[PDB]
Amino acid sequence: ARGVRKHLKRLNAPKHWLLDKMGGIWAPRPTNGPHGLRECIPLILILRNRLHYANTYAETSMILQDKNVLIDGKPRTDPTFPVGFMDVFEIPKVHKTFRVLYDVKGRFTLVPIQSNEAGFKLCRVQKIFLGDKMPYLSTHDARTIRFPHPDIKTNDTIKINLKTGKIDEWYKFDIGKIVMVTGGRNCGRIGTIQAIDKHMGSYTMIRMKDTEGTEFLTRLCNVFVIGNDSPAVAIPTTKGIRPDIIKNRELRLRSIAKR
Amino acid sequence: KTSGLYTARKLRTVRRVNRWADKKYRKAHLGTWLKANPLEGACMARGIVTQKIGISAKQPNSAVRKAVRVQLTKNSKKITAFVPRDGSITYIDNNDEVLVAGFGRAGRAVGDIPGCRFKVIKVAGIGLLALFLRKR
Amino acid sequence: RISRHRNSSKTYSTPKKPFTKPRLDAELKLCGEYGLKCKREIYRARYMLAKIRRTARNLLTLDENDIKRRFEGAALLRRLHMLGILDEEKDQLDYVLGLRIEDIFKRRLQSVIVESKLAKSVHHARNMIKARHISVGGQIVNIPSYMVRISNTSRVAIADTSSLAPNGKPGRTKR
Amino acid sequence: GITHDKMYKRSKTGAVQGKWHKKRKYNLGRQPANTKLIVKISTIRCRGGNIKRRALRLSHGSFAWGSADISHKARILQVVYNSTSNELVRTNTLVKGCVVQIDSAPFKSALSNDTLDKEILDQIRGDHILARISSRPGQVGTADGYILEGPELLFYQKKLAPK
Amino acid sequence: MQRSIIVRRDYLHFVQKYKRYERRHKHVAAHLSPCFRVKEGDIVTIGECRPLSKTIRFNVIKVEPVSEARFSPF
RNA sequence: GAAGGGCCGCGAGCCCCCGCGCCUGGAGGAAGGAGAAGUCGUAACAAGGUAUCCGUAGGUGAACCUGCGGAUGGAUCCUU
RNA sequence: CAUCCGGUCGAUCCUGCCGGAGCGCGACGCUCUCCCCAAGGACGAAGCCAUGCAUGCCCGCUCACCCGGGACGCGGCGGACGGCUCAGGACAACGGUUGCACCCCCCGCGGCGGUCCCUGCUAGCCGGACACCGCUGGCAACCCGGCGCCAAGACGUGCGCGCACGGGCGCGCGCCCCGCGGGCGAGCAGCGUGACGCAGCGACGGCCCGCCCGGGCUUCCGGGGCAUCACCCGGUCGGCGCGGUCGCGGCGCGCCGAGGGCCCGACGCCUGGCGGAGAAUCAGGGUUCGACUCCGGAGAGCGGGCCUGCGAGACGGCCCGCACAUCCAAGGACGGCAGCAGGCGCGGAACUUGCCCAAUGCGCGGCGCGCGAGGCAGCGACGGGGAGCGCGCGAGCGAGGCGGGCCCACAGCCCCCGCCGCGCAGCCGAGGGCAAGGUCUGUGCCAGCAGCCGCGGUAAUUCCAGCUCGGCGAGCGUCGCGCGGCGCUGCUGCAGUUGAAACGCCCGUAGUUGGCCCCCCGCCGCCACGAGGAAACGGGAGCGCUCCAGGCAGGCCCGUUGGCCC
Repeated sequence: ARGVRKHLKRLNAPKHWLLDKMGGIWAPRPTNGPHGLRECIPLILILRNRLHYANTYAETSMILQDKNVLIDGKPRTDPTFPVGFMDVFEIPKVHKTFRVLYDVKGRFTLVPIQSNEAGFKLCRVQKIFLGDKMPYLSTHDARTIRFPHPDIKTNDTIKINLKTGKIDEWYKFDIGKIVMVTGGRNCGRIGTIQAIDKHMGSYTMIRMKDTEGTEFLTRLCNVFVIGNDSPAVAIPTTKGIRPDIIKNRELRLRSIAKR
Repeated sequence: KTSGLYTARKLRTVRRVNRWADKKYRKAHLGTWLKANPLEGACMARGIVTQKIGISAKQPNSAVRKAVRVQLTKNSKKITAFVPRDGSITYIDNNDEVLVAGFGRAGRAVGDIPGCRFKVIKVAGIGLLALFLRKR
Repeated sequence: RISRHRNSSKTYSTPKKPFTKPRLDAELKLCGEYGLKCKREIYRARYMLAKIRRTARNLLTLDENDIKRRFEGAALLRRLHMLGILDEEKDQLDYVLGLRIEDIFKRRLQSVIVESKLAKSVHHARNMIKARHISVGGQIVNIPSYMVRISNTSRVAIADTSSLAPNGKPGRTKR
Repeated sequence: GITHDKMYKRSKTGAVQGKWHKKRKYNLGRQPANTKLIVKISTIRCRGGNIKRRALRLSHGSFAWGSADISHKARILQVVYNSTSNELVRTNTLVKGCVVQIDSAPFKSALSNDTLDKEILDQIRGDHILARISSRPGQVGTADGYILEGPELLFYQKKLAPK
Repeated sequence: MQRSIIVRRDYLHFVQKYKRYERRHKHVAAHLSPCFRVKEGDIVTIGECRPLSKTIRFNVIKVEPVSEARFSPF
């Protein structure tokens, strides 16, 4: 269409975002950045529509321009900033610290953390590139790191210190790793890998066993290592056990009675 | 009939060729009717009445059904349309705008009016029914 | 316009044959008994019952305890039980079949006020609701076909500002 | 308006295709810059704004002798054997794969050297060492090539043979 | 053609209204490198490649020769 | 390095010539269908007063008539 | 969400249509007591357009007016998105599925940052100069001429790590292959070493690499009719070398072959052809429509060509031919509503030449402007929803009216108040289908009615009135269309002795179809379940918008929701 599409329609927006059909013909277009539009939530949704700090966009802009927002140690002044998996969302004036993890409904739920919990962002190695004569690695948030420990292979786990912009810890992707799923039918689910099938050609399919017993199979890329034999991050209360439809009705029915 | 797991093409071809055999499908989907219809796909059309004429009733009924010879403006095709209701031909005058709509038989003729495919509905921009009831 | 986005739907189904007299007579009885202004109100409840019974027909074919059977059976029986269209004793997918236009009409609130003696006649009851003199949980309702629920049956009562020591002046008394 | 679209072409069955869109700028082609050889490198702005160098007239290039590992700039004396059009040989146009006579003077010292073959050392005396251009001057803006070595030479000597 | 073959693909397409399939055919142009030897009527494997001609986007990987002399879905 | 000038490239438009699809004006000819009924016979239906009918050929105001080979849907399930 | 009924006869049983009966979506008639929602110049005119308006923002630089605000200018960023329409286009678009070891990309985000000599350089730091402007101007207009003053994060230069460094150019694995990587299913990358070239960018240093998003092509499958179109093509089909491109490829050009496509329908022709998600109708299997709401395509009167660009073959850019215009002072200039309003033409048909950025997003700016995107009203019986025209013998309303709140960008609307208080039905019908007069007049095969069968020729169940009565109801009738009816298109599931229809016969190629037969696998088709795939919609969980059509709300709350299915 002669160039990039700046606007984005409300109907043509991801379902993990949860826009309302009405209220606008437009939904926020996430400006290019650490996370991709399909797999990121703009900050305006997490600020005026989920923590409900601001009423409108204009309000959100003022409290974003003021350096109060803190994503990954950076001031961040734009409302449609992309936020993504394992991105620390710290709000300091309100003194609440959270990390944006996925949820068992498949949407992204802000997971409350401590000051000690904040300061580290877990990352996934996508590719190792030898450009400019130095080895670099690829993370989902577009972070690029020169001279990796040669032991790190692929689809591995990184933990940026976020203070020196260097990896702190590395988990090797193999059978036996607590993992959360960042895409697909199986999403926001923490369980541990049972098999990684190569399928020479394309699309490696890994099968993973949840704690309770649910076995679910998804693509390799959809996986995101969360730890080794321990979660290594705060697990959202449900620890991605994943409810049956009837149990979900009963959770809603019990909740309604209490209110 | 053709009965093979691999005979879908023949069965599709037979339906395509045989479907046109029913007269109503041919009227609806050939496209010859759309060119021919004095009202081309329209519910109705406006025209000027050149002559007020009466068409003798087909047997066994005996009557001078009152009709108008109207030249439809959209196609410049002259046509015959019945003026409905009792003594309502009086409202029609030659050289007067009229709106002509179908007789409900989809281009066919109804009852004893021979070769009349339409009825006037509005004369001089006023509905014929309203004039007969003296509403206007 | 996001106005285009708003969904609208017909809520009633008309009869396949318009002049079946046995039915036309049976309908007249329902209208006179339930004070229904038009046959459309009789058809709207027929449509509501049809869907409700079509769903329980589909559900009954599904094998017992078929996960979706358990999930959708509850939301049918339990929402009907709240509405009160079904008496709570039955509580099984077999007896949703056997409901009638009268069962829906029974909870209309025109009937509920006549049933508890608040309104002498359905014709009087419709007149009462349109003058804002009936309340459910102290809600001044202007709707004759409110479709009141089992729990909200007890709350149905005369309005605070209409007859029991209220202003009691605007209207005939004020003159 | 030169274009590299497939819309203008016929189908594999020879059926005329119908034109759905008007010419696009992304599907564009440019007038060939036949590189004349003197006996200027133009800059053009491509897609992405990348600038490709187009040599229009280029005097000399970095030719090379791989077996003897000696590579020096040399002057392009004359062009022989285009292999696509005889017209290009007599207009001295410079394309990749174009046999050319480079001046033997930069490589003159190796004449004293020996054991780097014998046929190639005979060419050193004449002023005519055969060399195929290896770089598309229209796209890369340079005419760097390689001296013909071994059987390729014998084929290109037989082609150039006085008959 | 010169170092190129046309591979006939035979497959069944299922028309939904008639609960029946249709035998259907598509012809794929492939590059037959001089290494393998191909005579007409022989099964070959063709792999996708950068377009190498207007019609050739596939290159023969293997030839399974058949006997000296139907519709076969491969 | 401007105006310009040349050779090619891309290519509008026009000008012929050609093909294609459509849409139309026709003196005059020839149908068909509808009106209520006129004129001339009576061809078919009762063996309809020459059983009809089919193919084909010819001839007549008109239905039609006639030859030649069929058919029975005929008026014959039947007679060394 | 498995239904029929009226009509050939003197009757009958059929075939078979005709007609009804249902549901949409638009036009027309007549009529609309109030509120809530909501479609709205698409329909062989992608015809033409008066006028108004739809893209600005910014301060890098600031010696007219006003103060810290700068106007104008130059500079930057955007104007390629959005809004609009469906003309073109039928192995095309478009859908699902692959690839790019054949690729381009602004922003943002994360890395990374060494910049050759040598002459002349200033690196506490370079020029000269343009616009605005001062002067002096022509021109009907449009348009702009000179001469001087003078700034930038503008312009051009430019010192700077000979592990200096862009592009491209050489030589750098194999011993039958495959069994490690910086890596890969893949010999790909990177580097070393030759030589070329001096690419960056440096006057508020940043190239470059990545990721993202958005492309460009691409693989497989699906992707209209017409045989009164049967053969077709001739860069057409392959090879090879060059060129061109962002790259790939007959993409272009030589050269060299002779292919390539087709009754499994090629090619030709035609379309009142944008496709999909979907919409209508609706046991099932289906039929029909795919203007428009989201997604992808295409286009800006009709063709071409370009420039600027990171991206446009851009038209609220330019240039040219064409077609139709406009103003003229007669020499010139200048259009482009398939943006939102509005007119004209056309048609059966389709709204205001409002108000506004307050929301929602986007552009620019970090402390706010701009937007006919939108929002808000106005018009609006496309439609959808919910209430009225009384109840009861006594009370009352709501429709109003008028003030106040509240609401709203501002009104208003709803709603809440006090205060008075004005209820009101149409449109089709009563012989049958098909519910409801064997009433009384007029009229006498007239007038008219009647989808259909039939009524009317003097005791008219059918016309014209009155009278009653039915049906639906603020709507009802009519006309056109699609579906159902319809098993009258038949895969399920039609019929062919006589109702319509077995070719006069026989051979026969494609096509279609093939006896029985091996338990054990290889490839099929097949079937089961996987992943992975936009929402809207549809189905569906919860939730009293007063009910409701709705909407995702809400309540001190599963990580309160907003599940799940397609």
